[PDB]
Amino acid sequence: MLCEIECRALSTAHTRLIHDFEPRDALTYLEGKNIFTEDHSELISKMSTRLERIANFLRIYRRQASELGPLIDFFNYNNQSHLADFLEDYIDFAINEPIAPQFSRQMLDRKLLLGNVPKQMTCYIREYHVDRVIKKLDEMCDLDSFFLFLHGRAGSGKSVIASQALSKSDQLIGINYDSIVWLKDSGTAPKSTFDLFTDILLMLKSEDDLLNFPSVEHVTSVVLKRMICNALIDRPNTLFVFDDVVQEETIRWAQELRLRCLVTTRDVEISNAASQTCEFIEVTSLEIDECYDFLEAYGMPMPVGEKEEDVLNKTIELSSGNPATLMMFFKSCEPKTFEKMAQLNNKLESRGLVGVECITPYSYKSLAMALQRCVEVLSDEDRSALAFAVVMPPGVDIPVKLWSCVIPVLDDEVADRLKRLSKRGALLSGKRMPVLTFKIDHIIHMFLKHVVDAQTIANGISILEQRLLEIETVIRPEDFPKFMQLHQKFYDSL
Amino acid sequence: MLCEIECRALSTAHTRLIHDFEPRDALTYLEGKNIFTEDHSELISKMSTRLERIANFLRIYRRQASELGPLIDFFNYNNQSHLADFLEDYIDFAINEPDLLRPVVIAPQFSRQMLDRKLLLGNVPKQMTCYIREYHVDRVIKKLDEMCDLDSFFLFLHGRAGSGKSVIASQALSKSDQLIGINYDSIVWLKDSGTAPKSTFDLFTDILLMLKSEDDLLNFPSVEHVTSVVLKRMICNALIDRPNTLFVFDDVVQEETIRWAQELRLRCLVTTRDVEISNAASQTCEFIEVTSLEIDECYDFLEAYGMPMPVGEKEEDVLNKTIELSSGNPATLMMFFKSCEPKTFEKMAQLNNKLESRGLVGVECITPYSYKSLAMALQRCVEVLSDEDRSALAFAVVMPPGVDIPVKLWSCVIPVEQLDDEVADRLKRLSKRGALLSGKRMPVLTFKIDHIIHMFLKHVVDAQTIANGISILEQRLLEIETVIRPEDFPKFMQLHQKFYDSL
Amino acid sequence: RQDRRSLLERNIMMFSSHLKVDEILEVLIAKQVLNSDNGDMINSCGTVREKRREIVKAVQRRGDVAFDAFYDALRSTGHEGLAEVLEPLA
Ligand SMILES: Nc1ncnc2c1ncn2[C@@H]1O[C@H](COP(=O)(O)OP(=O)(O)OP(=O)(O)O)[C@@H](O)[C@H]1O
Ligand SMILES: Nc1ncnc2c1ncn2[C@@H]1O[C@H](COP(=O)(O)OP(=O)(O)OP(=O)(O)O)[C@@H](O)[C@H]1O
Ligand SMILES: [Mg+2]
Ligand SMILES: [Mg+2]
Repeated sequence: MLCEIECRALSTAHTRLIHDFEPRDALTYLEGKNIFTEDHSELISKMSTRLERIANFLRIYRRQASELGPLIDFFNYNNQSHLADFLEDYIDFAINEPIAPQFSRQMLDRKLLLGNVPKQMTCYIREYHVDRVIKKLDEMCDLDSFFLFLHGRAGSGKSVIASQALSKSDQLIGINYDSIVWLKDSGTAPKSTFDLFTDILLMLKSEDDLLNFPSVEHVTSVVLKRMICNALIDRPNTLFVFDDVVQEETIRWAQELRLRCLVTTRDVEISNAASQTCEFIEVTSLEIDECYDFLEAYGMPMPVGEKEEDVLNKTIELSSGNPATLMMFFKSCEPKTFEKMAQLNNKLESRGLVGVECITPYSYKSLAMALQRCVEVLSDEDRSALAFAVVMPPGVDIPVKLWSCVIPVLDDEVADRLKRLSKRGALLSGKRMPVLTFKIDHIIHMFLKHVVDAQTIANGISILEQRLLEIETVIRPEDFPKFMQLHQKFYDSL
Repeated sequence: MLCEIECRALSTAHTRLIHDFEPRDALTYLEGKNIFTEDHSELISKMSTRLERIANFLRIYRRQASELGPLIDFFNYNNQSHLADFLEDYIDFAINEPDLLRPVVIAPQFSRQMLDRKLLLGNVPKQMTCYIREYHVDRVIKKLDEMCDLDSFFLFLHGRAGSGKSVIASQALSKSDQLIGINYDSIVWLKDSGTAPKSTFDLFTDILLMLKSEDDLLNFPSVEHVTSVVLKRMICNALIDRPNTLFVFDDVVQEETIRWAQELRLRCLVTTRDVEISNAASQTCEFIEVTSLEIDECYDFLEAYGMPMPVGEKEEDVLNKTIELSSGNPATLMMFFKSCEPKTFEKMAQLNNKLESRGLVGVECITPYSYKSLAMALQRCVEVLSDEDRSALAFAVVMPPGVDIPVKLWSCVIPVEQLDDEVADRLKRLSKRGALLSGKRMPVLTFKIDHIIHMFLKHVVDAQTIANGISILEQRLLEIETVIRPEDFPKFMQLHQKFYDSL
Repeated sequence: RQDRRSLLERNIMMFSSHLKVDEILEVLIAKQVLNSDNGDMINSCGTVREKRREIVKAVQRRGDVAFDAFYDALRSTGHEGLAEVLEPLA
């Protein structure tokens, strides 16, 4: 059988083998050289048109010969040497040695779409992240199956980055992976982890036989799984984006199906479901400098006065660099005046996130609609712990014992809950030394506060004053816990 | 029809029959030598792709011919003699010179990627890599190699819950490149876990599917409704097309399921917790027990997953505490790590406490295990138990864990003339069936309950029945270390006052 | 067989360069290696590569032991042929 090289040659020199050639001419020279069976020569010898005798000569030939030498041989003797010379030239520019950009782009675009990838954000890109995503994906196209976890705070912007990381470079799709399948999960029911994989297979399915799509709706899990892998064999280097996984079962299925997965999620621990070592990239809160860039990018006026850069540090403070709630802010700051910007700053407090809830590219009116879920999923006991964090000052690094005061139950158990709490929605901020301390930001703070029982706030505050008796960069010392009064300011506002 | 040898050949030499061949070329030569019918040639002759005409030629052929002869004769005449030569070579390294087939005519045709194709399609999970149990994965593979010759056989990889059996089958079929390709042609790995009476049939509904071609999964009928005699007959019929096919039955609980495997003359790897399901098979059964992780293996396992190494006397001890309580339990050990996030011996010892004052629920975590904690697993091991045996187990909580103790001392708490051997009979069934007990014939017949097997019972059994069993034993206690507690000193179980006062 | 035929095939150029099956029909048939009809059919072939293909097949079958024929290229002044094939035969 002729190898790709040897078959790529019969194909490249095809415009020519049509203008002047004839399989009848070669049949005797092949049968004579024991290259063609009686029936072979019968099949190619009785054909009305020549393109038939040619297509059968090139099909039949690619199977029969151990190599391409005889073809050249015959092409010579037949006064068609201008042919056997072209093919021998081609076999040599491989034996002796080891287009339009815009046009090419269309292919990239189609690859992106059919895989249901959304458009990448353009007016502002956190290159760093999109860059590091792409990098760690390149490192892995070699791998047979793998998880990439693009986790972060709710609405911290994870999904947008996957849009961009598969949309900037032209390698990830075409060079590193052949195709893309991007599916949004968001599964909560127990039928969701199966329903997902019903639609994943559909993505793989040919455009033909979407008509024949059966009542696959009713068929076991062992079968949808076996069905998919069958189809999977058809496609090579198929990347899977699983935008928004909540249930670890998805990861589990992903690992039974030996898939290559990008994964956006809020809860990071779903990765413990996978035994394979999984790589991670955390979508942090927008740094103070990146917030500026993000604002300018969307026509937002930069600071001009001391108490104007401050008006804007207030928004950043409240937003704590929150892509999603920051965006909701802009869509609301129509006046685009440092003034109406500050009106919101004050308003957001006396109304929580609901003060700036707006129609946004986010599926959600306000970040509170999102976080809802992040809180429901929480261990029944952990749902409790989170409720009592409101009392603590936001954006303050504070000790474990000072927390042991409001939280229900050596109280290390408090710390264990507070870790689960940062792991599972970036609700809290851990920090090992100088001393084990956590911290609640304002977005999260405001959310929890406005969400809880108006009573449970005041009850936790009193439950704290009790422990207040005992017997800034500078963390609060144990000689001075008796007075949480430093934050009287940020406490009197209850 | 042919057989496993003649069909294993059409399968081994398959990478080749795809690159150069055509069933249209052979149809005339076979309608002739009396192997084909004018519908046969119609069915294989009108097929859009060749892999279709090829898969139908190899399916239809394996049924029709009394032997593999005219085929060889054909690839000769068709200038495809590099084919009929390979197959005649293969048929020769079987009848005359045995053994030589695997080293010579099969070994060269290995390729790592092929395995992964075969593993994935046989629904084998990925093997663990960050730690491999040397001894076991090796011995599994060995005893499987010894049997590829055999026509049908059971291999029982039996062990305690979460003891790690299923992972080893993942590795034993994933390390060596021989088991798949050289010793067995294909793999079918199916998880059982069947409890209902319909389960042993439902299993074998998936087995047939696992067999059926990628084509005609569309045609899959309402096979959901069809007798057992027919699913069984229906399976073996297709099986023909499956030479040297292996079967992993991950997690068998039912001996009835064990059976079907023997009516179907299958080749089976079997992970299970209850070992006695093997009494269902009259066929010789060979066994490999997944023991508790030895003290040294525990270290290796810890280091492998970034776990610090003992530095101080009372730090190697902090770690001997985990190993004691875990009693080398793969699954609960893993749950430990995922929870030991600080990794500091300190937070490692915090947990060592949580384990005594909360049982396994103190370290229950999201793990590669289908189970949050080993208690979710053992639940089942305990439900299945003979109603009378469920009782015996339930009272074992009183006994000190990790202590070798006499039968009579046990006769005191366990329910039921003058010879209480019946206690021993229950305690054997008890180690045989989930390995919930230890056994030691001499110096004297004594059993033992480990800690993982102990904390569970402690936290699950009726808070009353614990205290009632403790009082019960005292009455029997009246009577008239390496060394087994002597009969002059049973009157005082007081040696373990330490491990008794904590109740 | 394969040796004899492989010879009629290897020495194909010369046979299919000069040579004529009409020349051999009377002899080969005199040797009873051919039939009147056989000769007639070949005699009635427009091109020679036609009359040649036929004879080769006939020789490979009817005259497997084309030894007699190996004395025909001798008599026909085409001895440069019957000499080459005896070498192959050798
Ligand atoms: N250029 C941008 N980069 C990052 N986030 C942006 C950008 N522009 C807007 N956003 C905000 O993020 C929203 C979408 O957030 P995104 O989906 O990226 O977060 P996410 O991590 O997917 O959150 P989820 O937790 O819901 O999966 C946008 O509609 C907008 O509110
Ligand atoms: N070699 C290993 N490497 C890493 N983890 C292991 C290993 N063996 C067992 N485990 C732990 O046990 C879990 C799965 O255990 P496994 O399935 O191997 O035991 P098992 O005997 O099958 O239990 P069951 O009979 O209940 O299936 C894994 O998630 C892991 O936590
Ligand atoms: Mg999203
Ligand atoms: Mg298992």
